[PDB]
Amino acid sequence: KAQIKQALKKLYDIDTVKINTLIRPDGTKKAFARLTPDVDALDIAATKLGLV
Amino acid sequence: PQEVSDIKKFIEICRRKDASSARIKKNPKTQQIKFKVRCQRFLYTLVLKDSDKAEKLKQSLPPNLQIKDVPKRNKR
Amino acid sequence: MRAKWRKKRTRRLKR
Amino acid sequence: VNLRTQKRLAASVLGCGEGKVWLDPNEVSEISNANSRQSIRKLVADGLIIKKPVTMHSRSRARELNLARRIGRHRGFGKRKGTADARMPQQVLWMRRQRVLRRLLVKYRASGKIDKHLYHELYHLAKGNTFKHKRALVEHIHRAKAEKARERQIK
Amino acid sequence: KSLKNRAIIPRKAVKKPLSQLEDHLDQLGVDTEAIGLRARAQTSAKERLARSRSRARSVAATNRLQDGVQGTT
Amino acid sequence: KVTKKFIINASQPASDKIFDVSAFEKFLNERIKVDGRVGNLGDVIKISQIGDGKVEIIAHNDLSGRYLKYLTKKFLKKMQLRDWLRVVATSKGVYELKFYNIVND
Amino acid sequence: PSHKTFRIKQKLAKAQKQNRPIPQWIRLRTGNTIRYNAKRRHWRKTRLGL
RNA sequence: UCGUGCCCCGUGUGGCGAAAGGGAAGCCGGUUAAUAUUCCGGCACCUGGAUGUGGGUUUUGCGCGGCAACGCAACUGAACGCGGAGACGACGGCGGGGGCCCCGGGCAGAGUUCUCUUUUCUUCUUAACGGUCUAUCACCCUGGAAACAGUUUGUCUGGAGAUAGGGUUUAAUGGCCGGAAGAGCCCGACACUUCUGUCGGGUCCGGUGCGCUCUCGACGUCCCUUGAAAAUCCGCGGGAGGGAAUAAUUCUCACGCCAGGUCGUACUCAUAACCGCAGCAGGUCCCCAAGGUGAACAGCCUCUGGUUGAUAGAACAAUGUAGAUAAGGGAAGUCGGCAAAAUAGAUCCGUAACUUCGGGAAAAGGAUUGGCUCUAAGGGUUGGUAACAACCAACUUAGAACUGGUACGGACAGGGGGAAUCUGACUGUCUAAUUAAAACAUAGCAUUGCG
RNA sequence: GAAGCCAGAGGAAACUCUGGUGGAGGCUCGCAGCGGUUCUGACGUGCAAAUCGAUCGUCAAAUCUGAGCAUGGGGGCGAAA
Repeated sequence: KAQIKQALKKLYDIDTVKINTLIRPDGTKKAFARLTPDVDALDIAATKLGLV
Repeated sequence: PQEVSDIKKFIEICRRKDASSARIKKNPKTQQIKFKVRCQRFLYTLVLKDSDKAEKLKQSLPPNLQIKDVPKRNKR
Repeated sequence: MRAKWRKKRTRRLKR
Repeated sequence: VNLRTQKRLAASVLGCGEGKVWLDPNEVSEISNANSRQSIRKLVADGLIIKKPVTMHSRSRARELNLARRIGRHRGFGKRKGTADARMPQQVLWMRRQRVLRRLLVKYRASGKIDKHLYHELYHLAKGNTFKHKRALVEHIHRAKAEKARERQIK
Repeated sequence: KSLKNRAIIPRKAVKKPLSQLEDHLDQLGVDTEAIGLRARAQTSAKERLARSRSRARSVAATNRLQDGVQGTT
Repeated sequence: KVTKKFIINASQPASDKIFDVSAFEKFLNERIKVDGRVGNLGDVIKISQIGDGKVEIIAHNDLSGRYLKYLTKKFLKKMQLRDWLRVVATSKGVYELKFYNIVND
Repeated sequence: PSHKTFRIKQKLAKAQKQNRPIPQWIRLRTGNTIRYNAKRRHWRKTRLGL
C-alpha cells in the first residue's frame, strides 16, 4: 500500500486517504484507493484515467 | 462518548481547538435538550432542561464552531 | 515498568 | 420467466424466509425486469411484493390446560408417568422447608419473642426433623413459651 | 380459510376487483351509479458513466472464444 | 373518575347509505359487556350519535379501543361488509370506516 | 479451505486461468491439428493433486 | 563533530514446531447480483513514536489523607534480586447474573365471527466503549463469649478472638446516565411514467420459576491419578543517578500530533461441491437448539427456517418383501417355544431360598389409574397474642361426591416371570469383512535378578 | 442409597434402635453417542468389494473423539486374535 500510494502520487498527482488491497482469484492484485474529499474522482477519471 | 455536567466545562470544550462540529438534539417527549460537540477523541454531551438557557448557551458558543440542529429523520 | 517505555522517556529527555 | 433470483432478493430485503415472500402473479414481467435490490424495494413499496404473515400457532389450549391443572384436574394416578421424586423432589421440598423454618426462627429472634438459647435449640430440632411446617413450629414455640411461663409462675 | 397450513393474506394488501365490489353492493341493494364509485376507483460525465455502467451490466466486455475472427462467414 | 372519548366515524358509508349507524348503535348497546356479562351499560358506558355518520362512546371504565374495533369488525361481519370495509385508527381514539383500495377493470 | 496459503492460492489461480476452451481462431490456422483442449480440468472430474 | 577509543556485565551459548493451547486492541446501523466485526456513516480501542498545553510536585527537595483494611488525577527510581499474573483435573448439589421459555395490562395492525370468544396472533429493541451507585468471599477497628453461640440443602467456624455494631475492598453479563433515538421496528396519510419519495403517530408498564442454556461464586467428594510450558505484562525490595526558584520537573494525570506493513477472506461442509472409480441409503470434527403431552434434547403433533428432490401412468394374478387379524384346542409343531404373542409407566400392599451381610429385589404374588365439581395441606413482603391485618404468588400432595364405559400409562412409550445345572469372580478387551466366548486383561497371590 | 452430620427413645458409659439429612459407587433402567447379540431377516452381477431393518450390549467410565507428534517390514504395535 505504501508503494501504491507513492505510485499514484507520482503518476496522476493523486492523494489517497486510505488504500485497501485484495488479491483476485486469477492472481493479480486489486487496489481500492479512497481519495481526499478535496478532489473529485469523477473529474480525475474523466481527465486522466479516461474512464468517462 | 462522555457526558459533561458543567456549563463552564462545556464552554471550555467548545473553545478547545479540536472541536470540529456542534449539534443540538431536542427531545420534546422527555422535555430536554442535548448539546453535543465532536472533538478528536471524545463526543462530549451536555444535557439541559428546556429553557432559555439553551439559547443563551447557543449564543455563548464561539462563532467559528459551526452548530447545527439535528433533523427529525437521519436521512443519508 | 518496562525498559522500552523507560528508554522512550529518557530519549525524550535527551532530545 | 424465472423468478428464483427475485424471490431470494425479496426475502433478503423483507428479512424473512423465501416461503413468506409473495410475488404478484399478474406482473411477472415487471418482477422479471426488477433485477436489483433497489428495484425489489420499489416493488415492495408499490405493493407488488408482500411478506406473508406467520402460520398460526396458538397457546390457548395450553392455557386452559394450565388453568385446569391449577384448579386440580388431570392429576390422577392415570395421568402420572414419572416417580414421585421425579415430579417433585423431596430434597427440594426439604430445602424449602428448612429455609422457611430458619427464616421464621431468625425473624422471631430478631423480634425478641425467643432468645438465643431457645433459638439454638429450635434450630437444632428443625435440623433434626422435629417440625413438619411453619404452623407446627409456631405451635411448638407457643407451647414452650407457655410452659416456661408456667415454670416461672411456679418459681 | 386454510389456517392450518398458511395464514390469510391481509385484505389491505390485495386490490379489490371493481366489478366484484359493484356486484356485492348490488346484492346489498345500494344505488351504485348514484353513489359514484367510478371517480373513487383507481387505475455530462455522470451521464456517460451511467451509460457505461448500464453497458457493462448488459453486455460482457470481451469474448475470448470469438474475438479472434471478425467476419460473419 | 377517568373519562375516555371514543369516536367511530362512518361518514362515507353513511352518506353512501351502506352502513346503518342506528343499527350499529343498537349492536353496540346489546354487545358491549361490562364486568363479564352483557347488559351493564348503565351510566358507565354511554353510546350516542352526533350525526354525519359518527358514534361517540363515553367510558368511565377501562373500555378499550381494541375492543371497540373488535365489535365494529363483528358488526361488519354480520352485515357482510368485512371484505369491503376497513376500520382504521386514523387519530387517537378515532376509528374511521373506509373502503379498501379499488382498481379499475 | 478458506484458510489457504499464498502458494496454494497462486497455483489455483494458474489452474483457473488455464481452465478455458481453445480460441476459435486456432482452428482456422493452416496445418492446424488442435481441435479441442485436451488438458481441460473440472472440479468434479480430476483432482489438482496439490 | 563521528565511522576510530574506553569501560561494565558476564554460568549457559540456535532454529523450527498449535488457523482447537497462551495471546494488545471494534461495536452498532446501512449497503451489493455476488464481500463484509474488512465497504459506508456514527461512535471507540490498542501498540509504537515524537512533542506541547493545562494540571500536579518542589526553597520542609521527589504528594496528601484514613487508627486500620486502604483511598485519591498525578505523585523520581539504574544495576542486582523477590513475587504475582500467564497457569490449568473430574464430578455433585446450592446461590447470583445475561439470554430463551411462560403469564397480565396498554397502543397499533392482522385473522375468526352460524353461534361463542372485552377474543387469538404479530412489533413494543438498546451494542462496543465510559461515568456513577451497588454487588458472595476476604480483610480492618471496638469488644471479650458456657446457661456455648453463629450458621449451610449439605457441619463447619470461634480467646490463633466468635455473635453484635461500624467500615475497607477482588468481582457485572446489575440499576441510572452518555452512546441513543437522530438508529432499528410497527402503523397511518399523500406524491409517484420513471426519477423518486415526503409527512405524521408509537416504540409502554408489570409478574413468575426444582423450567432450558451460558457464565460467575462459595462449598463438598475422589485419587498408590494431584490434573503443561514459554512468550508477554505488572508490583515490590534496593538506592545508583538526576533534581528547583534567571524557576526546575526522569509526572505510570487529562487533553492534543503522527503511523500501523505482508498473506487468507467467494462458496460447499454433504441422501449432489470431501473420501469411497459416481450427483453411491456408507463414512467424516464442532457451535445455536422454540411450543404441547410427558420424568425426560424418548416417541407423536406444531411454529421460525427449509424442502415437496429422489422415472412416471394403469391394473390388483400366482409367488414374494413389510405390516396385520383369526373361531375351538394351547407347543400336539420343530433337532430345538425359531418366530410371534404375552408383561411393561406411576401409586399402594407385599416379597423366599441363598449370601462375601453389601445384595438377591422392579424377586415372586396382588389392589388401582378417565372426566367433572369441590375440600384440605404445604408460602413470601410490609406494618408495634404481630397467636394480628393488608398485598402477592406458583406447583405438588391427600381426601370426597357425581358421572361415561366394550377400553381409562385408551395413541405413543414401555421388565415376561420362576426352579435348577455347568461355566468365568465382577466392570472391561479382541479375530475391520463367517467364531464376543469357559479366550485375553484385571485386582489379589507367589517366585526370580539387581545396591 | 456408602461415609459424614442432626434430632428423639433407651443404655452408667461404650454403644442399641427409630426418623431424617447427605449424595458415594470402575452400581443400575434408559436417550444421544459408541459397539455389533439374534433373525431359515432384506439385499446376493446389492445403495454398499461388508450396506439396510427390527432386536440387542454399554452409557459418568479401563467412555467416545479431533489435531500435532512418535514407533517403519529379516521391523513396529499387540487387554494376545
